[PDB]
Amino acid sequence: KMSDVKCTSVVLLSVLQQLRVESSSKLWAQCVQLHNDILLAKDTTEAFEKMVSLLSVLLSMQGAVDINKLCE
Amino acid sequence: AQSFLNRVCGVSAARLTPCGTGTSTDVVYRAFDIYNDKVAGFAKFLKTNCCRFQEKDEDDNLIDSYFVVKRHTFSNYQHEETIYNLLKDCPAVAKHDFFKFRIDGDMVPHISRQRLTKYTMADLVYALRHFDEGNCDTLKEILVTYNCCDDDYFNKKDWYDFVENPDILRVYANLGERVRQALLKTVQFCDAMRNAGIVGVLTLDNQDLNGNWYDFGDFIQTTPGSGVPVVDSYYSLLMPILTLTRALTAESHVDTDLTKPYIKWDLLKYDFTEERLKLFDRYFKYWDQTYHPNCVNCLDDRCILHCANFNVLFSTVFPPTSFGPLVRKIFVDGVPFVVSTGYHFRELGVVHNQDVNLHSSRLSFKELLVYAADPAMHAASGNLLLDKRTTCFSVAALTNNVAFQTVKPGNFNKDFYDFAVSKGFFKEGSSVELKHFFFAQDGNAAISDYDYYRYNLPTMCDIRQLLFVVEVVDKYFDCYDGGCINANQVIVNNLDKSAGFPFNKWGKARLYYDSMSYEDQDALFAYTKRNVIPTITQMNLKYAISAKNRARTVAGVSICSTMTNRQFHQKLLKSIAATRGATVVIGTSKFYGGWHNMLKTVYSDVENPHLMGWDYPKCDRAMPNMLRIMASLVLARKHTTCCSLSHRFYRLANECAQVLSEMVMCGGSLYVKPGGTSSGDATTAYANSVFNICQAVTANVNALLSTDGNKIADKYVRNLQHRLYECLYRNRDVDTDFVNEFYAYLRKHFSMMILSDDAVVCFNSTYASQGLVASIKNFKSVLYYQNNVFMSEAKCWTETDLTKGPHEFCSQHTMLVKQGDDYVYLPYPDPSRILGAGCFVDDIVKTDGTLMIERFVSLAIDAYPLTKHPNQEYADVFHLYLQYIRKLHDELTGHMLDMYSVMLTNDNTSRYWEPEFYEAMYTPHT
Amino acid sequence: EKMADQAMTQMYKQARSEDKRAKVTSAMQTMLFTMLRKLDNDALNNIINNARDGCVPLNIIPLTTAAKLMVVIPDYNTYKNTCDGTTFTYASALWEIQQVVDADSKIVQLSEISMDNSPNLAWPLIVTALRA
Amino acid sequence: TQMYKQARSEDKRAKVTSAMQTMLFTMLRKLDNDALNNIINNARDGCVPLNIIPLTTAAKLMVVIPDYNTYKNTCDGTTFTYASALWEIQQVVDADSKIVQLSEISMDNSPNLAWPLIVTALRAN
RNA sequence: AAGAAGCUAU
RNA sequence: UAUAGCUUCUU
Ligand SMILES: [Mg+2]
Ligand SMILES: [Mg+2]
Ligand SMILES: [Zn+2]
Ligand SMILES: [Zn+2]
Repeated sequence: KMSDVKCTSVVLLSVLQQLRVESSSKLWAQCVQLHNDILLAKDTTEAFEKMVSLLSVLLSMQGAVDINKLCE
Repeated sequence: AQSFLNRVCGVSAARLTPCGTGTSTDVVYRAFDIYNDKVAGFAKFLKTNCCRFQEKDEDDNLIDSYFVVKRHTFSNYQHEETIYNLLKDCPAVAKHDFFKFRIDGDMVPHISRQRLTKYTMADLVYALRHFDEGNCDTLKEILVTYNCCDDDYFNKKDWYDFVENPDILRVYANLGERVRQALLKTVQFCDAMRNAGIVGVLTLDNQDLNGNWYDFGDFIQTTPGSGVPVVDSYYSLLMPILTLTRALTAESHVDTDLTKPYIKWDLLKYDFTEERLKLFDRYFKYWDQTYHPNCVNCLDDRCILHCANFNVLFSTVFPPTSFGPLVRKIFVDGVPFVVSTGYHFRELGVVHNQDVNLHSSRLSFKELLVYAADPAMHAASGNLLLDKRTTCFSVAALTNNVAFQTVKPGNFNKDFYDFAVSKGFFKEGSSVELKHFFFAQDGNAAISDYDYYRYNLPTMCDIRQLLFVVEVVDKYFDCYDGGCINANQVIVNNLDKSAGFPFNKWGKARLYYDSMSYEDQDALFAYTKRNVIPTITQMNLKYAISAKNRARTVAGVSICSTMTNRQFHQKLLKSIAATRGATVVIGTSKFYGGWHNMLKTVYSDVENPHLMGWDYPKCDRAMPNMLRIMASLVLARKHTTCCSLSHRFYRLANECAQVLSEMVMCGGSLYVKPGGTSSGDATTAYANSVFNICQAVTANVNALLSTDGNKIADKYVRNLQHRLYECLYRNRDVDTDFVNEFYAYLRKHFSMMILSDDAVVCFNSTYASQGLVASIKNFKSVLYYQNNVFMSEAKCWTETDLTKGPHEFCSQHTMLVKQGDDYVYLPYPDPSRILGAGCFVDDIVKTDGTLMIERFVSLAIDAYPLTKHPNQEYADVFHLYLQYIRKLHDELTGHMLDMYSVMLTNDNTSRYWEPEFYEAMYTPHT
Repeated sequence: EKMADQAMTQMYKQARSEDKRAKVTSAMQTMLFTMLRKLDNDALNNIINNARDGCVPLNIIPLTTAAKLMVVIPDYNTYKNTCDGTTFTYASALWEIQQVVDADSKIVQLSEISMDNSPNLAWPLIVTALRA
Repeated sequence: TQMYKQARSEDKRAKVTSAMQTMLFTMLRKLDNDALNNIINNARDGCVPLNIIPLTTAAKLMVVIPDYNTYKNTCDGTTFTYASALWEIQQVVDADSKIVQLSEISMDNSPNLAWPLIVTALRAN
């Protein structure tokens, strides 16, 4: 259940990067720190809390239609 | 009784408190430098021949001052008084008192030395050249007693560490003035001995920490005016401590006073030769060997090392802006230029170019390449830089903006991950886990990585030991041939690599190899043998799988450097990689039985054998410049018939100016590299091996010379130690008949397998336990005092069972498996590495397994030896890869049969999902 | 003969690779949300649903117990679902409301908000709170 | 085919020669021929270290500040002295290349800027 | 043996 | 940068 979290974190950081998030230096720094922390984690609780913190970054923007992609 | 303490306390108004018991002698454990026709070494011996009393300042507080009283004989009691009467007027001679006392019925002579320090200089040198983190009480006491720190500073664990807690350098630098005053008093004592004739040998243990000399038991008279002190062992053993404690810091102040402002030099001054000569004549006056401030005047590389060692120390007191390329204005068709016509090395001096053209009519292609390759023109037209993010020297900014380069994450290969999970992989509690990923980096990563050159510090070496070590190391490279080749015989592969700055703005190595003819390349190479060509190195971040964040950078050196270094080093580098059965195993493959052959060659015929392997913390950043110079000189001994002294020196200067102190570009800005190795050079992996072998030989020399010679049962090893000490500190020339013997002794009891900064040693366990060969502790101390790093014993392994192979070598493990009928050694990787390489990729088109089926074939070739592992979870990786290859082919066939209306009649692709194509890669005879 | 077969294999490979990198964004987003759904975490699911219907955060969600979090509420139904008096429930945690301002940057008190009186302020409020 | 490949190589040799020679002549026009000449005319021989050319003749300075504490002690105010010379600020940008104002650089508003800050100044006579 | 291309590991 | 190995095509 940790490999799934790490793979999804990798994909989330890829999505954020291709959404042009590195144009902002501090936001990119925070995202990179969270992504690297998730990979090196050892317990699922801290990994999941960091994962939600990093997903909040993508949710706060408006460049990814959420309802359309949640069409199951 | 209270009469010996009253006579010892003569008319001096001193209050003494006994340290022993009455008149009974006091036994101590102190370091000595002994050579007395029966024992030789720098070791720790028991000293019980003197009674020691302590002096109290006032009230009831003890101070650091002792009254050592000795009792040897009657004949010596007159000789040491006759010598003292001649040396009594010197200010560097400890006050002596002579008196006669009766113990029971005899009049025992006594010699008293007044107001001595608890420890001597030999103790200070031994504590720092034989450092043990678990037993360092002498060093702690010396540090605390002289107000370097407080007793609580040692509660901070990792205090000794250099990489961590770099305040230990500031703590150590608190003994610099004490060491400097000791050196001054040594010079005074040498002059006093020279006057009236007191010819004798100066030893470290005969001087206390105040700088006073007190032992005259081995001196002999002579005609006043001609007396020679012997100061080889003293200075040579004290050399490494003069840079750790920064002894000569006070030489940069106005009147050599630490309370006055720093001397201010003219910004245009670069020669500094008279100052170097004055420093040498002030601190090392009786060192009996000519010193050349500029190494261009040296006689051979053995003299170049000797003089560069002194330059390393003397150059720490001069402004850092006086080092680097020396530029001047030339006129090309009348329009002024600014070019580099020299160089000022901290180690080689003030080298000057010989082919400077002040007036030119045209500008050829070779001249164009030379001029648009040095930093003079780029920096002269740049902007001033004050980068506050790093402590490294900054030269100029070549633009108006600062570049912040980042690293992106990896690419998830979801199909392979789903396939692996569907076959019971990554289950909770499994032994196979994902540990290697693609880590991302922000804009500060490049400068953060560059600022790791703060681990490079000016290191002074023990020259009398380094010379012998280099002579022994040169024997490991005898079975090779080298020399200079022509432009035709250069075999360059991958012509589409980088060309460095500024040449990467117009093309790759292909554009410059195709543009220049053979005549132009030969002319450029011959130019570098008479002139120095500074170049610029470009740093970039790399995109690869790893197990730590640890941003990684790749350096690309300019074409003008590689093109000329190839014609100098290619023959030797290609001969090193074509030899099997040697210590250096570069170029030896692990397939077709290579790993077994290498393992059985390292094992050789050692007795009571064990296996050991160590680590080099921050190898590329902390390596001292002297060791890099030594490696470069050792690799250039093949040019004994194709180059002269001047040609070889100028090639060495070019190497130093191009790959050792070059100007590095990072984010569109120019900095100054203090030292270390660069990954962009072709000779890095070959100089790393020389440095590794040099360190391994120094460890053995230190292990053998620091052993009590009276406890060595074998009569051959004892004489070997005696003659080793003699060849180091008492014989100023090369002894081949002993270099050969030491090389044979090391090869029989200390077998190594070296690949750059990676080694495996099979040694004689009994000898290592008796202190006759090196162990891990010797490596720790050697690295501490010669590399400015602490080597944790947790990063080093040991293996008593030789049938289980080395624990790790080149990131691979060893297993003794059964192939056919015999038993062989096979290397296998970390399963997590293979799984991560399969699951995460660095390109979106590599995530479609159908278009890339050879990636998995190559990955399964490396994962085969896992099928013979006892663990069944490790052995499933090979089968998973085979199944994935089969499924990929099955899917690709259908995809091609639908996208088109054709199918391959014959494929011959079934060999890749069967366990024979991969099993044949580890069987010999191919 | 083989010349033609190997030519077709090269042509197919070029067609696929040129199409693999021509659909990176949509494929990556689809994969990310498929994996997020498969993870099935309450903390992630709550925020995903809230962002889907009404609630989107204005800054990275803090993990400490003191850092401030600001959220966006589109209407009153989301306020009922997520806001119950003086307590805020978001991302599987308890948040205490500290200050609410309507869409025109005019401060608003909690007691004012109700159902009938909802159509009297700039609805897209901005609620701030701190972790328990 | 040998002749065609040689012609391509012979063409690229002149193509890169112009680039190398054009770069060198462009840098000639950025050299302060009357300020860089003063220091060279003072050297006892004519040779000077390359490290003191930008230090004593450059007309523009660029400072990279990691945080506000370093800004306070290095480039505070409008004019600051570095390398025994007086420099006057001209512009300030952050890690995103946006223009920053000296008023926004405070100890309370500090945690709102992309902090790697590049301060460019002009030598004042 | 010469090459031209692709890939994997150290 | 250097080393080693695998697959394809031409001479
Ligand atoms: Mg003695
Ligand atoms: Mg290893
Ligand atoms: Zn010399
Ligand atoms: Zn040569």
